[PDB]
Amino acid sequence: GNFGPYGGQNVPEILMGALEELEAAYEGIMKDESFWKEYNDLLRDYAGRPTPLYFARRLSEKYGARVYLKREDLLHTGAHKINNAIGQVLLAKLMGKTRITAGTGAGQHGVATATAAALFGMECVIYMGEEDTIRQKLNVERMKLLGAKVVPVKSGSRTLKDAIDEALRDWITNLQTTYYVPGSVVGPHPYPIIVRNFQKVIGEETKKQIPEKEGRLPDYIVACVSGGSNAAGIFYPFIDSGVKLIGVEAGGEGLETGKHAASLLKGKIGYLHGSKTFVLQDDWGQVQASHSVSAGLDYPGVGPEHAYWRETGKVLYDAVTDEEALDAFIELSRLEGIIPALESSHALAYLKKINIKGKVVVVNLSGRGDKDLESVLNHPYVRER
Amino acid sequence: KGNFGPYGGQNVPEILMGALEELEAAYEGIMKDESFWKEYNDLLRDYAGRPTPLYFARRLSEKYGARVYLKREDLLHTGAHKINNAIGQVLLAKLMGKTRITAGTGAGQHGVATATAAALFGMECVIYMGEEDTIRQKLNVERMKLLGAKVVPVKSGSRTLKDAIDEALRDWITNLQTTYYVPGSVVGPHPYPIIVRNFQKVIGEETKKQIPEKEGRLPDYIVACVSGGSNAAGIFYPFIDSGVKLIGVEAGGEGLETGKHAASLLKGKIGYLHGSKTFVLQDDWGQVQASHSVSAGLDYPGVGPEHAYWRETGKVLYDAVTDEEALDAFIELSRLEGIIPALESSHALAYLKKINIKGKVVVVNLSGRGDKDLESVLNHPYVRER
Ligand SMILES: C=C(/N=C/c1c(COP(=O)(O)O)cnc(C)c1O)C(=O)O
Ligand SMILES: C=C(/N=C/c1c(COP(=O)(O)O)cnc(C)c1O)C(=O)O
Ligand SMILES: [K+]
Ligand SMILES: [K+]
Repeated sequence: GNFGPYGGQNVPEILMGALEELEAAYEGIMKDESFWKEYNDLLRDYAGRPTPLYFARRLSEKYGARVYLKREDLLHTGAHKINNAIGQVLLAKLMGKTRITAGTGAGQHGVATATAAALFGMECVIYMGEEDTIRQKLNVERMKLLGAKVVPVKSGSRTLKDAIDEALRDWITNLQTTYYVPGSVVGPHPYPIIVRNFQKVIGEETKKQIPEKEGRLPDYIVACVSGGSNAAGIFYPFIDSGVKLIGVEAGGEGLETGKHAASLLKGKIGYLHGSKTFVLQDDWGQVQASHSVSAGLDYPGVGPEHAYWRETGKVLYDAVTDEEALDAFIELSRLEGIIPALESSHALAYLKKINIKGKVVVVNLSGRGDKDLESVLNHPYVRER
Repeated sequence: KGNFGPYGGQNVPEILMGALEELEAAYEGIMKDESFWKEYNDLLRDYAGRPTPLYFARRLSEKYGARVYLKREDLLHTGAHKINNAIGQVLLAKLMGKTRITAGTGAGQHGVATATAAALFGMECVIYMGEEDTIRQKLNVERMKLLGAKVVPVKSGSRTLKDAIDEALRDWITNLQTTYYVPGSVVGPHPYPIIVRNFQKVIGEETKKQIPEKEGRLPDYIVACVSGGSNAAGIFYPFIDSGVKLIGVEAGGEGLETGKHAASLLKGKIGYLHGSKTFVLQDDWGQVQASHSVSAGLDYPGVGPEHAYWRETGKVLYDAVTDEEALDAFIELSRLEGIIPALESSHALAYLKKINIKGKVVVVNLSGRGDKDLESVLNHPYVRER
């Protein structure tokens, strides 16, 4: 489970048995034709894969480019999170677990997990930072209808980091019954590999769809990056292909303000939630609070596979600010009639930063923005527009 | 054409006759134009997300001892079947040279679908919506605002869909040079019921190809909710006279005997509404009455004339379920399948309790998703008492 120097299993010893059991069960389903049959049927008819690769004619006109959007917003529940949640809750069911727990920030992982738990008939307890239960209220409502318990977490910065802290405490307290479902590619081995291997369907589809429109590989693929799962999923089949892969982190109020979530660009090597990776830390090794207008990007660490891709130059990383992402959310809504997630708006904002005239650019549209409507319409920057 | 037996026609102020003649001419032109269907079908595929899956609902199948399949129109862009029609009509509007779109909406799904198609095609868009529906369907008001549409709350009459359409039709008549009126359902003067039904019948054409892959035969039942009738017409039309039992489910509101429902086919009388001769809730002096439904998209006093004709000729069977039965089915699908359905669609799902389907293959049109309904449902007194 190492990506260069990053990754590993940096956990309390009591979890080692659970992780060994998960690693064995996962290696088992890796060759299990009936796991993949059932999983792939649900991806097709329940989640709605393959998702289209949409030529965004008006965006393309505005930038002078050929811009395609990989439409993960069209999945069931409205984000790429469902790819991973169905796969892991299916695994949990096959391992004989009876209960699921997870932490969630935008609420999309929580909704995806609650959906799979409902489908597979499992008890489901979702931890969510209290500030996130307010700016992402639509997803609290969906999780309640799906039968999940939602526990607001009032400690720390009351956002995703603190929700994951409490879900991990719950998992340790409940190891007999409970499977912990990470939403991103952060966590102790084998979780980064499991999540990335459920999300790489995105890149696999893209790789097949782009020669049908343009007859070669794209020039660029752009995806937003917090923990990194939607970006790992679309990048992984293109690593070392020569495509320019660009991961976009949350620059928040600005990378020099101290109010951002840009772990690769501004963090230091450290340990978070089981991985050795880049973490926003002070000079005494204390993890710092992140900030982003996007609840899904508001997390102080990043997946170890991305730390490794950055170090080896296989993927390039940069950031855009809260205001740039808000502008891109509004622009896509107005020009293409698609309301993007505020996470994915960071990737769309980056179109203004590359020299793309004449280029074929794929943007991973990781989810839809209905959860973000109240927050965007009330934001002071948008109110000053 | 225009007439489905004695139903339908063009019952409109004379000032609309010229626009309707130009519309029918333009439509007959595109119905043969490969360049139109190439652009349209490309958008249905990549923009809207078709074909939609036909999903085997294993837990619901186990509950009813049946094989229950859901046609997943909830998975379209914007979350309902309305986008099939909105993309096609705004594309036609563009081809006819119009620069502005107008419509009325109740659930707000047709409003959002029309607004997204207007945004895609660079047209001005003005949506009318009854004030009551702007409150119980607030999520869709917010979506339309981000899409760049103007949302006009309508404060007259019963402040729901019938009123909104009245105001959109007034706006159309005031703006006939620039503006294309987009109906959301199969109600209206000819050629609109045929246009709408012909954009929605992709639902049934897909279903007709998908169900042999899953069962090796036609289903025993196809069930869809009906107010205007567009999603039901879309899924039924390719199965007319096939021997499948087709069941349209109207809104029964508080009860077919309470006077508080929207069950036009079951309890209306012949009348004229919004251009069509069809079944309309009215008193015995010919005055249209206010409809009621817990579902904003079913809360309308008329029904499409093709449905009046299918009912009279027996080609489709019609019934109703109550508000409380629809709420129960809303909660049920959410808990059992992890799919939160529109409250409109929940009427069709609730009807699975009303027939004997043991050993039967049943397709239900899952016409939209229910995120717009969450706040209303969670605060409904009957859900609170549960
Ligand atoms: C952390 C969460 N969401 C993350 C997110 C992300 C960023 O997560 P990854 O860096 O793991 O893709 C991107 N797009 C959407 C629509 C998302 O919801 C959550 O739902 O708990
Ligand atoms: C009237 C509206 N909606 C109707 C509706 C209906 C009933 O309309 P038809 O009877 O035209 O399918 C069914 N399902 C969904 C998701 C709907 O939104 C509207 O959005 O304006
Ligand atoms: K981060
Ligand atoms: K009706």
